[PDB]
Amino acid sequence: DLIVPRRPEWNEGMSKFQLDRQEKEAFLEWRRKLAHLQESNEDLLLTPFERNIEVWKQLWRVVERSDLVVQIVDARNPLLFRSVDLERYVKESDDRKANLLLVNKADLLTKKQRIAWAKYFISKNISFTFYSVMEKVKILSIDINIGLVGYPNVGKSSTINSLVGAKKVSVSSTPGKTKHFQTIKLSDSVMLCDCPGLVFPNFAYNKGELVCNGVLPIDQLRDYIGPAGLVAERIPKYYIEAIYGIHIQTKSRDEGGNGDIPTAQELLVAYARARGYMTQGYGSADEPRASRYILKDYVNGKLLYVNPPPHLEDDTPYT
Amino acid sequence: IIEPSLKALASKYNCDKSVCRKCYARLPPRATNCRKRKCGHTNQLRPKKKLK
Amino acid sequence: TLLCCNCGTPIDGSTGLVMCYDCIKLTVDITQGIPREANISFCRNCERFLQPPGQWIRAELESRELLAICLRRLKGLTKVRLVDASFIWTEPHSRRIRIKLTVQGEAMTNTIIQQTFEVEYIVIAMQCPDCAR
Amino acid sequence: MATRTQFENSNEIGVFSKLTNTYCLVAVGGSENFYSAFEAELGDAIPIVHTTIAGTRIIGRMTAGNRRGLLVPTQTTDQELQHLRNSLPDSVKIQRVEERLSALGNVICCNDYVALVHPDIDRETEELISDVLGVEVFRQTISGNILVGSYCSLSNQGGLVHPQTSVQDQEELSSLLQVPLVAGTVNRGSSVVGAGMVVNDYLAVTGLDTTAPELSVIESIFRL
Amino acid sequence: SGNGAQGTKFRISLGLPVGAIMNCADNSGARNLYIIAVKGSGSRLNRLPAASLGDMVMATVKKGKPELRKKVMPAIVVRQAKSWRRRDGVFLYFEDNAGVIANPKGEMKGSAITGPVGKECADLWPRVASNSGVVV
RNA sequence: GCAGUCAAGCGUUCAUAGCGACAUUGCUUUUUGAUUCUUCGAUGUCGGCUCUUCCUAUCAUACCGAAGCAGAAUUCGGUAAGCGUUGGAUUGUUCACCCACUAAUAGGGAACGUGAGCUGGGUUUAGACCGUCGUGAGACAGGUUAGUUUUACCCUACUGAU
RNA sequence: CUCUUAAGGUAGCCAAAUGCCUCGUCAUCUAAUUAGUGACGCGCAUGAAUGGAUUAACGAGAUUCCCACUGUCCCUAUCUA
Ligand SMILES: [Zn+2]
Ligand SMILES: [Zn+2]
Ligand SMILES: [Zn+2]
Repeated sequence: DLIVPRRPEWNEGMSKFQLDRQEKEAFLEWRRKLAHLQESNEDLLLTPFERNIEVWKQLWRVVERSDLVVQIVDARNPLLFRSVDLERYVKESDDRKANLLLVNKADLLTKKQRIAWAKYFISKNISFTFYSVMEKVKILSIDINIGLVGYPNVGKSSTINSLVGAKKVSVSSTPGKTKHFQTIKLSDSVMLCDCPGLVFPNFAYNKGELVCNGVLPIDQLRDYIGPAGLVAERIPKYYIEAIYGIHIQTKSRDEGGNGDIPTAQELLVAYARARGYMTQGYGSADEPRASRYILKDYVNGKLLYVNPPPHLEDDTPYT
Repeated sequence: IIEPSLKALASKYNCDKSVCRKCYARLPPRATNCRKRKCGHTNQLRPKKKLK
Repeated sequence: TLLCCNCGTPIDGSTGLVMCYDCIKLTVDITQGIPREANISFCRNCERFLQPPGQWIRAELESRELLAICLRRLKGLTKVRLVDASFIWTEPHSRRIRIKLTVQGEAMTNTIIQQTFEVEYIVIAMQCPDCAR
Repeated sequence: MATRTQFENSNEIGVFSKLTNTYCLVAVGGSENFYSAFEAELGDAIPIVHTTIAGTRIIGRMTAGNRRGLLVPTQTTDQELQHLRNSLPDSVKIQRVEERLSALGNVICCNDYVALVHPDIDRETEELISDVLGVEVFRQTISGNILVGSYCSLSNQGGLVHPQTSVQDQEELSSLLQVPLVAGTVNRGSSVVGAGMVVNDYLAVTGLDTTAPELSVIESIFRL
Repeated sequence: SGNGAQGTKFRISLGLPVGAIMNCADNSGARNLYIIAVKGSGSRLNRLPAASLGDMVMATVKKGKPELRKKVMPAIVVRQAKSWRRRDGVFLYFEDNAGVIANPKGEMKGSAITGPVGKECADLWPRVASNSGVVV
């Protein structure tokens, strides 16, 4: 119901140590609000958030002076990327405001399925754009500070190139790099405030997650089985067979233990055997190593998949 | 069932004694001077523990 | 169609199960052998805490390597398939850290049960010896 | 009555002993109180015979007997067979079987008037069993556990199975046998119910660890 | 040694030492067991401990049901290939070394034993005899 | 490194069951150091493997005593060194850390035992590569790789043999 | 804006044959790994023909893991010249 606190009452004063005390007290209340959710929503379904205070204290220096912000979000699943409490947040101070949020990274989708998402907004009165009322298919970059903000890794450090395009800040494979906020100035009328790294918590689709598609590092993951299972659920096997060129199984376990569309334990037992990566002590498939190379290809763009917006649909994406 | 007329007797030979703080040797309760030579015939004794 | 064999009354399932949920909650325990309160050391200047022998891990308060150190500490949690190790909120000025743990302990014969239990971590001030116009 | 004892320190009485309406069998490990679970419960009603077939003490899971016959594996010797023929009546027909399995009491769940047999038993023993015991057979399953005589105890008046038994299978075996039964564990949550006990019309025997809520269902289901 | 052993055994020819990788008969999903240790098994310099039939071992699965592997578990060996001697004279052997998963109290995890079983194990471990279908 | 003496206190009360500060007395040469007597017309120099023997400041085993010893389990102490004191991953390792069994997985010495007994992973010649330093030749107790391990037939000792 | 007389490590890469602290941290492999692999990088002291990065094939090159194999080992025995 709430995802961002309030940042009121600047008033152009003094007491450098106290204007951060008041922020600390807005944070103690925010932390208290986060804590009571665990007793409310069962007592196991937690949330992805930044425990550190300095990271949000950094985010609080880069919007009130930004005065106009845009919200990068990938076109893979905006549903868990849409920020819930920005509209309730930057409207009150009666100054330069009104983000008019966006969705982006819209080059990994077919054309008939882009109106399939454009029509999710013709009903509910929401702002948007398609940049990687019907007089619109797709227009490139042609379409006072400002700001850009993203979940983590949505292209905040790759759409710095929308202004000058020379890679003035490093783009990485890991999401955990951007921090200690950066600022970029050009054209002598407009300014930027490139944000630090973010996440944002959530309560729906909490533990049963396909959220690990762009949010978390793939390397230091001790589970390796949940997201791999939800990967194996989708993307029928008669495409992964033809792409990778390997004959895994025929699913002899036709009873009530596995069923069809095999889970992520019989799919990977013959793949590390085809690629020879074997354990340190016995010759057997190392699924905890083989899952990572497949998930990295899943995330980088070798395997594609997009999500139906509002409701129960069996197979919306057609590859 | 020990009938404490007799519990007194068993305690004369078991729990009415005095022990050296330096060799942990059963000595009589009236005596000083631990009879064993390795202690040096010392005088540091104590009663044996009977209550808690 | 069975009966509990301990409480008696309940007719439990046929998936493969054991004595009734109340008895396995009360009598059967699978979290024994852990100190509920765990002591750690800390300095206010160097700010480098340690496991009792160890180089300073250098992590900050309320961080992710606190899980690594707290699990590395000698308890029974390392032995039984941990999962869901989050950090429960605590007062900053109480100087104690609160973390819940879940272990997947096997019941009487090949029947798993979920467990909800908790460990509290108290920290004591130290001068951090190596450290000592 | 469920007279609880341990053989030596093991609560698995259907391993070491066997008991039916004409006799009882026991192993050689002493612990006279264990014998005092029948010598105290029986007068001179029926005998108790002390044997070690094949050098084994595990009478119950090797042998398979009834009121009018005892089935005994191939490995057993004439001298462990001779005392077994003498110190029993002439009623019971003893017969060394010459089949492939050996643990007959882990494949057979026999009472006086029905039986159940492991699926892949020899089709010659399929008829030897009815010629020596006079009983019918139905060689299907228990709950998928091919080992039927270890996961099901039987009297003529009652039955018992493990707790994984599907309620469909329970009523199935009921429709087979015209006996009740319950998904009742034994010896404080054991699944080897055929071995954790040995039952008769008026006598039940478990382990010392076997608990009163198990005695409760046992005396219910077996006595009547 | 007597961690679940009902009786007490004779010495049998110590077949398979540690490092051995013997089949698993039980219906617990496993396929092989890597022996890492033996209960009993006194010490001598450079001697690695060994396991006979009926002995308990402590073991490590290499193939089957990742729920099981990457952890030690007790086990019970029930067939071995080393010709061993019975007091009745004859030297017998099996065609494969094979074992069972078990708990420290001598009980089992599985419901059956896919194959023949040795009398020198089954007399001793009684919970194995109730789950065995064949003995020698 | 080990031990002892006072004993302010801890020890629910209870200095000393156990521990025990402020001070103070010593032992040891399995640490490191100081020194520089011997050896520079050479005493073959890390570790491991193998093998024997010895010491006790005993980890276990035997008989005993004492406890804040009900039992069970533990700790303190004594006579005692007769008997035993492991398999393995990583590391060249000494050292260390973990898995595991076990009654126990105690410490140590014998030219920091043992290279005409082995090995030669390391270090310590020469070839070569990187980093930093230096103008440079070249340096590094920094990292990496490759790199000849000789002889006993004598005397004694020992094992056996006339 | 400046300071040192010039500039102020761009692209790229990494505890790498270059990283003292260091058995760095996280994940993985293992029952257990100072090893190995991937990733992180204020990097004692990486870095662009004092060439950087990637690279199919090749290698009596250095290294780790696996299948097979076996007296390498458990633990020794025997045979021939
Ligand atoms: Zn004295
Ligand atoms: Zn109950
Ligand atoms: Zn400090």
